[PDB]
Amino acid sequence: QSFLNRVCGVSAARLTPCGTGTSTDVVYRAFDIYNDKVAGFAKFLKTNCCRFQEKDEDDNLIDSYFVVKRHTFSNYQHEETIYNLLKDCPAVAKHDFFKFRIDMVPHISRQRLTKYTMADLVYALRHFDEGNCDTLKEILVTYNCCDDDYFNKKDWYDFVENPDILRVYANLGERVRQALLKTVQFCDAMRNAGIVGVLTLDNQDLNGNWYDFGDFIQTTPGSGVPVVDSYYSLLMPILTLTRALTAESHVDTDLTKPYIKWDLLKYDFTEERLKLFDRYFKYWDQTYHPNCVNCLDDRCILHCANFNVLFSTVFPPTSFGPLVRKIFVDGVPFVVSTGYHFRELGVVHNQDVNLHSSRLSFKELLVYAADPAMHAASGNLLLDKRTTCFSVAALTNNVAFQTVKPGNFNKDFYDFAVSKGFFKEGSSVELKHFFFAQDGNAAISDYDYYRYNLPTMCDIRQLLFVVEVVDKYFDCYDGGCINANQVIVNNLDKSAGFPFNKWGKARLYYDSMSYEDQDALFAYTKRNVIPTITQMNLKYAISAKNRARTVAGVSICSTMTNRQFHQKLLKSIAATRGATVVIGTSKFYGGWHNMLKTVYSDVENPHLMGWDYPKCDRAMPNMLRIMASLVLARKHTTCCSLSHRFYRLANECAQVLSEMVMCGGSLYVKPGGTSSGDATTAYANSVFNICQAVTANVNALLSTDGNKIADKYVRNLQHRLYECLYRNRDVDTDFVNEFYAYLRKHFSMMILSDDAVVCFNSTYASQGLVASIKNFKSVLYYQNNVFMSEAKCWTETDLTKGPHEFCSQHTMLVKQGDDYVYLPYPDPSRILGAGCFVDDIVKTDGTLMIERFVSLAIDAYPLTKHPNQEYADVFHLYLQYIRKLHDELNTSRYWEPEFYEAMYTPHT
Amino acid sequence: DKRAKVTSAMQTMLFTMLRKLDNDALNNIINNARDGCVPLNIIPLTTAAKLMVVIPDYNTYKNTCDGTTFTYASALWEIQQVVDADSKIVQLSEISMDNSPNLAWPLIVTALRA
Amino acid sequence: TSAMQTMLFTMLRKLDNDALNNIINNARDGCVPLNIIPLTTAAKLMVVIPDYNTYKNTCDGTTFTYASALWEIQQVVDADSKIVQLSEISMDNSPNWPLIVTALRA
Amino acid sequence: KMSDVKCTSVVLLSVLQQLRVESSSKLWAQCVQLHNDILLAKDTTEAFEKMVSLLSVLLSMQG
RNA sequence: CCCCCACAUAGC
RNA sequence: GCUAUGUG
Ligand SMILES: [Mg+2]
Ligand SMILES: [Mg+2]
Ligand SMILES: [Mg+2]
Ligand SMILES: [Zn+2]
Ligand SMILES: [Zn+2]
Repeated sequence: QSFLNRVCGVSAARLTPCGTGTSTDVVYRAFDIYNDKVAGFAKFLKTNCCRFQEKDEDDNLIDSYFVVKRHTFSNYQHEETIYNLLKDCPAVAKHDFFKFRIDMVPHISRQRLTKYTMADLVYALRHFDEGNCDTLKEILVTYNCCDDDYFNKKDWYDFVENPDILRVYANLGERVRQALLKTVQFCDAMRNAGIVGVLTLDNQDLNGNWYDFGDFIQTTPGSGVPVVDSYYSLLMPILTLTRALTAESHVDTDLTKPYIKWDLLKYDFTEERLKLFDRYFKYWDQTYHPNCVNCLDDRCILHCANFNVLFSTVFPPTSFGPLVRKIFVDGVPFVVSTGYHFRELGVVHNQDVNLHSSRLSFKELLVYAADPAMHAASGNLLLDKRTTCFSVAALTNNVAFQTVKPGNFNKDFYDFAVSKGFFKEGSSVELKHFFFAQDGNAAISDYDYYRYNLPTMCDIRQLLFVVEVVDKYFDCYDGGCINANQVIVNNLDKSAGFPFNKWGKARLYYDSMSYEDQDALFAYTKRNVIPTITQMNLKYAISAKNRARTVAGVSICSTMTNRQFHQKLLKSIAATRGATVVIGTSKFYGGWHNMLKTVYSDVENPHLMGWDYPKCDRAMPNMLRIMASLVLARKHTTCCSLSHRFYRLANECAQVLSEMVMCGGSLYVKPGGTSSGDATTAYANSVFNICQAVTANVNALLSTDGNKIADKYVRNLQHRLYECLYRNRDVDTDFVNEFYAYLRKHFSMMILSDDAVVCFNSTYASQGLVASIKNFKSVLYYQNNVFMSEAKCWTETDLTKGPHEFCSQHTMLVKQGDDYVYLPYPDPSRILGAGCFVDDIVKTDGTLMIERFVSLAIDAYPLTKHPNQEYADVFHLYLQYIRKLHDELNTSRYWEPEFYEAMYTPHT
Repeated sequence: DKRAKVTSAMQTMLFTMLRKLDNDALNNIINNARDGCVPLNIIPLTTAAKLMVVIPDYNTYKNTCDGTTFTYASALWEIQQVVDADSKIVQLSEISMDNSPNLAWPLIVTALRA
Repeated sequence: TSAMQTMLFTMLRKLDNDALNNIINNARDGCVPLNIIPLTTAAKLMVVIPDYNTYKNTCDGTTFTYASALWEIQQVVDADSKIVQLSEISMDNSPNWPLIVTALRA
Repeated sequence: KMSDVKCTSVVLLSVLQQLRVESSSKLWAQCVQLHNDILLAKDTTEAFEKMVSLLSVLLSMQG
């Protein structure tokens, strides 16, 4: 008992051996490692430490531990020399240096350390797997965020089912903030002591103390430089998952004190942002611009926006949004927006403002009518308790209470279908897709799903690498600003948004403005910020789910300029065949087979893996939408300067990201996420999809043991990946090409908007060298605030059966002609429900039903090749109904089935 | 031209929407600003006369606006009217816990600045 | 406008469930429910009976049948605010017409 | 069998929506609740019970 | 009364 | 040029 009598020392603590006594215990903790051998953020075995738990007087166990590491004599003398230069810092754990005769061997005894370091909590939240949460459960239990019976409820981890888990993590937040303050004090002591080293997360206790001084080097005092890039960068998602700076809203940053009564007219907060940065991120080496209008390039906009996401959670929500000013026209006081305050981009002031103008021509009154300033100033104050979202104004004295009408019934096709032996009890095909009617609160209950959007920081070094790899997926296209005469608009008889939908459709605004007026409007948006208002419309579709669908029709003053900004790149993406993004590719004439053989290219051990995003429209963070818009604007180095590109980014982020959305005659603010009526929503969704897949591969490659990797090219790739993320701040433009070639060889993808199917290497994913479904689940947990259910996302082992689900189409291999052709077939319930239920009763006229049913039969031809017989009889029923209708009132004529098999033959 | 017609329509709606503003508390907080500009989110919060609260159930009613006066946005509000979702006029005496399943929720109360 | 009711009644006759044809042929005689029929046990139901032969068929002693379910009679209003007992009305004193009965699910 | 229940509930709610019952919110809310839980139903029993509820709602007013 | 963006397809 | 349908 002599060694246990020695470890207590003069601290006077009652101790019990946690492991076997007078020998080291073997634990399995997460580490942050960078040597010449192995680099990454993974879990390892720590076998050089013997640990003792401290007991209270009532002998229940205490969280304080005595971690004794016995090492070489060199590290002993070195850490004694350095700890004597650091024992006066408060944020350094107590070290007792002694020697003992187990044969003497040097011993380093640390005092009152915690069972789990900061890296354990960071790895447990960033690599989350259900049924493997024992470290996270132990941390959540021992810090009274919740008791042990909280986990007996299942779906407790889910942010969508159980939103009390954010309230659980907010109790870890203040311990995280105290750890941040102790980190800043430790960096101050390191600089004033003349010590140069790197701060890693696994050397920090959950109390905030720091305890491992082996790798540190002395310098002259006052000249020490600590390295905190990997520390803050890996810690950044935890700061907004646990809401670490929520104590800064109080009067002297104390939780047992009331809130700060900020002035309502205050909007700047720039000194507050700089003061917060110097309080918590003092030794972060890159410069922080609070307003991102002073940012050099887009890789600085991402940096300062990622800091503004965290810092804008302190400031009150009334200070954000447009900045209005009194402006006279012929001596008549108006109120128009001469700026915008962004949660992400800081304060942005318009450049071209006319305080006095005698006349108001068409362009400036279009800008003044699209502004939310006049509407939100003239309207009544609104307090909507149905919604968690911040409500600003109500434009009427009434409240709109629109409902969803049920779908009309086609009795004739149902009688024809029961005449042909369908819908017998026990057949595999039945009705499962109907028009679901909704009550009056449907629009506001669907708008309340924007509560899933939470302010989310990103790993900014990891995100800055991932944006460079995602830009490689968009290399073969070209883009740039086109003129107003070069635009191509599909349907002019669509609504122009609020408030423009009163006076006419978008045809009136494209026929009333000349090309010079549209080009002047685009040139205005390149130098000013126009905020707009998007109306929430209820979508009228047929579905299997009970939920309502809401689209966000953006006004004409945003889409008219977004078309000229993005149209060349979007048309180039839609025109290119064979690439990763498959927008614009037909599924007809062998296009489905061509896409599947494009994915199935050279992957050695191919499986097929497909996933889905839970609430992709709502839970999309603002950093990833900003990154998608920056990637799509990276095609503008010739036609736009840096200021023009930032003002276009600010215009788009003020029009489709933090817009003033009018849901039923009363304005609300939108917390974030994509908009369905954006001019570029599919392509930004594709950028976000490629971003999540690339960062899942990065998290897969960095969180494996580099020693256990058999290959040495892959191990060197991992060691270079950690360096390109967390060491160099330049973009290593040839390692980016190497990682892009590695992902093209082993993780080949097909990406439409949010649906995706990959063809990955089985032996690499089973070794943990590319992404699997587990890494996708972890990435969507920490970067998307959702839980991707494993029961939805699928894995396919056999190649000759294609992907299970892509664009809601199932695929089957068939012999067409003489060669084996993949064909897409839908679910027969969807085609049958589209046949027997129509959206309007005027569409049950025969001159429209012949067109509707020939289109439904073109979509339903590849069911005849299916082995199930009633699936094959679906198309025969549709064809016989078209025969009946056509006989009521030749391969190019549409009542004989070779017309429908010509749509899937590859020769056109 | 029809561009003249739509620009006349937008001109009249701008002219009506500026008369709807009354410039007293607007001019006070605009001219009290330092740079001359204020956030839009505090313009109806400190300028508007009417307030409309939409209350979904009865337990929300007893916390936010119960009685004839209530305090929201650091001001006193006097309840002018209470109208249910069918646009009918509802009295204050109808709102009770025993009568609450008979009421057509949500209620849309209308308050004026004191 | 008018044909959608005829198509609904055609497929209602094609359904041929006993509760549905029971309710529609009681509605053919003038027996009309005044509130939404509940399916929870022990919930209130309002229904009217227009004549005495409808009382002969529909009302059954102390527990009357409706929608192929039995309902316990509690209280009757003859639309004149006269609370009618179960022992009061018989065929001897059938002039009192239609009378509103509350009920509970058995 | 059960498919005709769903196909007649959709046209029953269509007749109700044409009889201007959507002006009354308190009635239309439970009508669409009954109709949605008819279409989501997988059994004949609860479908026919909610069917007699919706038909009693129709037969409440004259039409 | 409201009914978005993008792509594919069919008939004139 | 109009209409319709599928997909996100
Ligand atoms: Mg360590
Ligand atoms: Mg999705
Ligand atoms: Mg999908
Ligand atoms: Zn910057
Ligand atoms: Zn440009």
